[PDB]
Amino acid sequence: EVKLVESGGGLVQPGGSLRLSCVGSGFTFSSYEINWVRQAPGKGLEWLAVVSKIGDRTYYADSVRGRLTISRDNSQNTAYLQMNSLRTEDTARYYCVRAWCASTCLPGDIMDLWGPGVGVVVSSL
Amino acid sequence: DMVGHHILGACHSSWQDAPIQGTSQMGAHGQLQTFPRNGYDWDNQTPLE
Repeated sequence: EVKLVESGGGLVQPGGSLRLSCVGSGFTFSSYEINWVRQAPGKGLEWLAVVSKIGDRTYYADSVRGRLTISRDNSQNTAYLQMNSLRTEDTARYYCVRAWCASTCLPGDIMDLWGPGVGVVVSSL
Repeated sequence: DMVGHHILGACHSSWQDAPIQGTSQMGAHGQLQTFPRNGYDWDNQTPLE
């Protein structure tokens, strides 16, 4: 029943911008935090970004600080990720994950339900 | 008059094992003693951030 399906990703040239939109259904999206996590095809997971419950208090990762800007709209139950600049390293499957507080509160400790994943394939060709 | 004198011996409970986190064990007088997980209430199935 509960889902975090997302879309808005595709093949883009390097040094470009992308708009990833993640929608949620049937789990009161305004009350739970949502994070964005990167998984490289062979280099394991990597946590990218956090937006809090209200929409403010955004804290990113060290490797993508400033490069990625996250946003949240609780009216239509959406979380947006802006990839303002993209190198060739950023080709990966991006997941929007629901994560509430167990020990570490705002970065999230229990990533309960993961989105199906959207594949960003940056390429100069 | 008469008085009964007794010396009760030493009393000490047996050594037990500290429970693993998340384990809820049946206890005394019909009470389910819970050592719940992080982020949950005293009831192990109720979230508590």
